Amino acid sequence: QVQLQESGPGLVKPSETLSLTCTVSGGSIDTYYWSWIRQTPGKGLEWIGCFYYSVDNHFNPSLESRVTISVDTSKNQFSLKMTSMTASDTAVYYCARNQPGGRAFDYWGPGTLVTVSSASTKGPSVFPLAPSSKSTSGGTAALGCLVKDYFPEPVTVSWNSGALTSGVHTFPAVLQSSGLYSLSSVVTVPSSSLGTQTYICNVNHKPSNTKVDKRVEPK
Amino acid sequence: SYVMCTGSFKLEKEVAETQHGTVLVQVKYEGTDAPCKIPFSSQDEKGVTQNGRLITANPIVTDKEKPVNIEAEPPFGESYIVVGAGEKALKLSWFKKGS
Amino acid sequence: EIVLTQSPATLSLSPGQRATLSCRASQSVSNYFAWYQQKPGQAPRLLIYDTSKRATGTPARFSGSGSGTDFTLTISSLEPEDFAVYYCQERNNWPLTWTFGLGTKVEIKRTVAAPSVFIFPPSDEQLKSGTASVVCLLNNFYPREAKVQWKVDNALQSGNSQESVTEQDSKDSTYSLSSTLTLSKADYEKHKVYACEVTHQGLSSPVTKSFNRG
Repeated sequence: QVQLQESGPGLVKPSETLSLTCTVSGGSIDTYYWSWIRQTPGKGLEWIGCFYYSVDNHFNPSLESRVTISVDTSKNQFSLKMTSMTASDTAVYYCARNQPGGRAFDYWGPGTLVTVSSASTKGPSVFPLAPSSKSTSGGTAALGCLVKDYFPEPVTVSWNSGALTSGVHTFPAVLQSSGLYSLSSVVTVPSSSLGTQTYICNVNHKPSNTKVDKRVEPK
Repeated sequence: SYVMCTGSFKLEKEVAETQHGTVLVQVKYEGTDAPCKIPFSSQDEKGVTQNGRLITANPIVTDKEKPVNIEAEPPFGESYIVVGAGEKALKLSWFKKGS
Repeated sequence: EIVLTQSPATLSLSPGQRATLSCRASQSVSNYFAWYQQKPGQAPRLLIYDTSKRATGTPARFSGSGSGTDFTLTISSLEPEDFAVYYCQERNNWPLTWTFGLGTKVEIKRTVAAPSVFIFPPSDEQLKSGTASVVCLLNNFYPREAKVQWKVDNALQSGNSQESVTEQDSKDSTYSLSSTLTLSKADYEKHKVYACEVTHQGLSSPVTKSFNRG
């Protein structure tokens, strides 16, 4: 029941400072070690640093000079500060608990993608992909949502607020010539009950605080 | 540098007194994060930890199968001898006679 | 300090087979290594720790072993949900640091499966922008390679479509693939018939889905 949740800005302009916060539930951050870790496509997982509240903190020698950690135990939060962000610092940043009495990390946050760029945040437009007569394969109908023109990554999509997961495929984003990303999310369902079941896609684009729910109905 | 041991300790042999009012606690470590520094404190009877009272300078587990001797000077009366940190803390009750 | 090399980079095995992943260390530190399993879009998950101990939630088919210089993760009976990237990890004592290997990607072979194909006309909402996207879906196929072609009034298109493929499904190990043709609203009205033609190793005859309204 120990859970961690990163919160960050998505975008940070080059040379500025990255500020992230980890909010922990299910236990107090006043004991045990807690860490920041990042993952980049080209370089893999990299440990950043850790602290034990009011005791000590250790940092990766590669990043020591750009990195500091503060702790707010009254909110069960701790934060990462990384100065002079470069393009090579684009990565998914995780917070995690160090395993007590061990050498591993036993609980992880979901991670927040940080994109170092000087482009501006843009929220997506969401359009239905309606099940028509041309989206039926026998007794099976496909439907979805098209999530167009956003920056930076990522967009997440759920269906019916999480209650519809079977048959869902949410595609990796494509980069359009415009520099904006696009993706679709689709789901296959019984053709027989298109007019009786309700299909809503819930689109989340954290970098622009955009939340869109789109009802997907046939025609 | 060193990390603080976050694992659990067990008493290997009984606490033992000395000529000079100190106690001898031998603990075996069960964590795998050795080398690490042993958390040590002297919680009074109020549950609040007390200041210093450790005779051993920087006790460290080097190998979780090698026991570590620790020397402490508890206060008079009732106290606790606390080895380990937070949830996995060994809390040894103690009475030092003749204040 | 310590450098972990994982072998092999990619493992591709059929369900029920045995999988062994190697983690070689440049120098010995401790005998207590960790393994993480990272499924698509998730954080790494602690799988095995202290070289051989199963983390909470880790099934019995996962075992770890190893002495000092190389360590081993074994998956005894491989299952489709085991599609993941597996990382080993150790803590360096001096200088103090936690270090990961580059991961071994485990892929799950399965029987050939032909795509089910669906086509979606552009949305009315989108049409009152300037742009029309038509989406062709290839659902639940294996293996990956496929051929999507766009015909607009039977003229073969080129230059205005983009594709995206999912990772293998955690349940049935298939792929799905989207192809999106993007036209202006102007060009979208000049034509009536919009067709997506799909060829695949499991099909033996190309499959076209089309529509003709708007």
